[PDB]
Parts: sequence; C-alpha cells; structure tokens
Amino acid sequence: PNITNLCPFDEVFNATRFASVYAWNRKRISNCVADYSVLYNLAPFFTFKCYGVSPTKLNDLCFTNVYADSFVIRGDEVRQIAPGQTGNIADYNYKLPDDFTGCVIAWNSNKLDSKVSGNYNYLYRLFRKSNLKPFERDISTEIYQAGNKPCNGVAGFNCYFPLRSYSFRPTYGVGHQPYRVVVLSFELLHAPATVCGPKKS
Amino acid sequence: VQLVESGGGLVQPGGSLRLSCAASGIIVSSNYMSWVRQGPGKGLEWVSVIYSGGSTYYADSVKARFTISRDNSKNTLYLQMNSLRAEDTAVYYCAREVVGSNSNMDVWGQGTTVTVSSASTK
Amino acid sequence: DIQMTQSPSSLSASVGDRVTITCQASQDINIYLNWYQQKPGKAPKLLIYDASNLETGVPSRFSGSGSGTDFTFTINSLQPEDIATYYCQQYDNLPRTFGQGTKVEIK
Repeated sequence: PNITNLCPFDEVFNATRFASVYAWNRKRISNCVADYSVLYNLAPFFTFKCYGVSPTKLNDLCFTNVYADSFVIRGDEVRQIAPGQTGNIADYNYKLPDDFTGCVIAWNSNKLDSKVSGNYNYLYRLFRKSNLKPFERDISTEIYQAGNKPCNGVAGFNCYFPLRSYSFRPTYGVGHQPYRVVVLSFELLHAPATVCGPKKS
Repeated sequence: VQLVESGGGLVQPGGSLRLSCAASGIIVSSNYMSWVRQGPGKGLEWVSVIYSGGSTYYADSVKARFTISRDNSKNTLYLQMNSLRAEDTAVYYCAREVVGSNSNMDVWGQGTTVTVSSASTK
Repeated sequence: DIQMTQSPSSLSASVGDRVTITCQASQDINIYLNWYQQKPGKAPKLLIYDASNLETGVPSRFSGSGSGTDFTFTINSLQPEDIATYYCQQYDNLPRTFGQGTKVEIK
C-alpha cells in the first residue's frame, strides 16, 4: 500500500465549543483518508443508529466528497434527527433529504459541555415559520412580529425573539443532556475520488 | 387576540361536521395551533397540534381520522372528522399552544359542547 | 406516552391553609411543564410558565418548584375566587398528556 496521512477528523471530533443549533457549522473535508476506529474508541460502545451506509463498511466503499457538520442538541432530537420526521430542530433548524446518503454519529457530552451553573451559550431557533428545504442555513437573528400589528421594535408584546436557549445543568437525566452530533454526508458528483482509505492497487 | 367559538348542533355516528375556531388578528398558519377535548366528568385529553411548518402531530387514539389545516386569510383553523365512534361527546377547546419557551402569552378560546348520539333531538 | 399521575386528588379540606398538590411523571422530564386552572363550564387559564415563572395578573404567593419527575406547587391562601380545578400538563415530549383531575372546594 502506502504510508498513511494524518486526517482532520479529530479537528471536528475535539473542540472546546461546538457551534449552536442556529448555524450548523459546515466543514467540507476533502482529500483525506478514511479511519473511524478512533470514533469507536472515544466513547463507550453505542449503535450509530444511522441510515445511509452500514457502519461495518464505512472504511471501504469510498467517496468523492464528505460534507461534515458540528452541532449540539438534546437526546430526543438525537432519536428524532432521522430523515422524514419533523419537529423544531428537525424542521426549523436542520433538515435532511429523503435521498440522504451518509449517516449520523452521536455521543453523550455531560463531562465536557455541561456546566454546574448551566452553559446558556447553546441556543436554538424555535420560531422560524417557514418549511425548510434540505441542506441550507438560515440566520434570522432579527425579531418577528405577529398578530397583524406592526412591531418593528425591541422587547414588546407579540414581538418574539427567534433564538432561545438550551439549559444544560448537569443534574438532569438522559434525554435533556448535551449531545454532540457529527452528521457526515456524502454526495457523488462523479468527480475523481480524493477521499479513500488504505488499499493497494 | 381573542378566539371565536364556531360550532354546535347534534350529529349522528357515521356523520361528521367541520369544526372551526377563528382569531382576532392572530396568524393561524404561521403560528402554533392546538386543540384539546374535555369530556363530562373526566379530565382533558389532547387532540391535535399543528406547527407553522405544516407538521401534523396528533394523538394515536384518533389516527388517520382527523384532518386539520389553517386558512390563508380568514384566520380560522379547520378540522374535518372521519368515522366517529361516539366517544367524543365532549367539548372541544381551541387554542394556540400556550408558550414557546418563555413568554407572557396565555390566551385561550371558547369551545362548543358537541354531542354524538344515534337518537336525534326529541 | 408519559403516565401523568397524582395521588392527592381532592384537597377540599383546606380553607385558607397549606396546599401540598403535586404531580409525577413516568419517564424523567425536566422543567418543561405547565399547570392550568379550568373554571367549570368555561375556558382554562394559565398560571405557571415552564415550572419557574408566574402569570402577569395573579396573587404573588403562587410559587412552584419541581425537578426530576416530581413537581410541586402550593396555594397557602385560599381566596374564594379560586374555586375550580387544577390540571397537570406535560409537553415537548410527544404525546402531551394531561392529569386525571384535582378538586378543591371551600367549606
């Protein structure tokens, strides 16, 4: 075969703060090697519960472009992140295609992300009120007005700020904890494939 | 911002009407509407919630029997029933769901005391 | 489904005194929960937003605190216009479930 290459997977698998729910921070990894056993070694063993490609052959069957994401949510939206189901994060923050090739990875993050006071830096879009096409980002920081009354100001009745916050106090149980999900996705443009694992030809 | 009662009358099993609740200027499509039921002598039971994205989430007891959509400009939510088994002799309360995360918004709406029975008005 | 349960069903004995009303859930939920007060034959009316806040016009002595599947609230003074019911409402974990019913009455 060949001498292997360092790959920036750990760069999106280890950080002091991931992005919040309002902006799923994209990271277009291209021209790298495929190695995911360190992902298994990082956490105690869980199923990926992931849909596109089976996890026993993510090392082989290699691709042309991996499009990776980095965002932190609740465990109900970990089981609810699947394509076809809607909600509030799955509709108003981040939606998947129906032909979505690629699959998600989740793990618990009580020891890193959660703080005893409760880190309110992680916040989500609850009010966006437009059905979302798959794979685009919307940053509507400005206040919405409802009730057929022109608001256009700061802090009034029926003038709702669209970005409210998670609470991450560590005394809660499984289901309201922070979870860092790294949604890998592959698209096939029929380009020359630069992302592949160890092999000899 | 109040809500309007729209319904009444006596209906038979196998027949259904179109329940309606109107608004006083609140948007019904780009908001979060929700209806519940209240039987005589018993507690509330959740009927349906609709989001602004068009996500129809309703209870498993009434699966594939209730259809619900909001009007574009008349500010009235509509729901059509299918194949009523006469257990819903109750009063159906219309609202928007009361809080997103934290706000002082709280308004409720009046509902009509419908009844479903094979015997007609006597 | 979440089993919304309450044991102290009928606190008609308290007249201007301590109320120890509570509700419980089957699975572990956080503070995402509200209670209601439904007048007999009329619409419900809200008192608590998300287990830690209070409604705009109410007496201030209403105070609720609960975390980890046991949720607690008190009415230490029973003014005579509170003669109605009180229901427990879990949300944000579908399906949203209601309590069976709590009854208060003044003698």
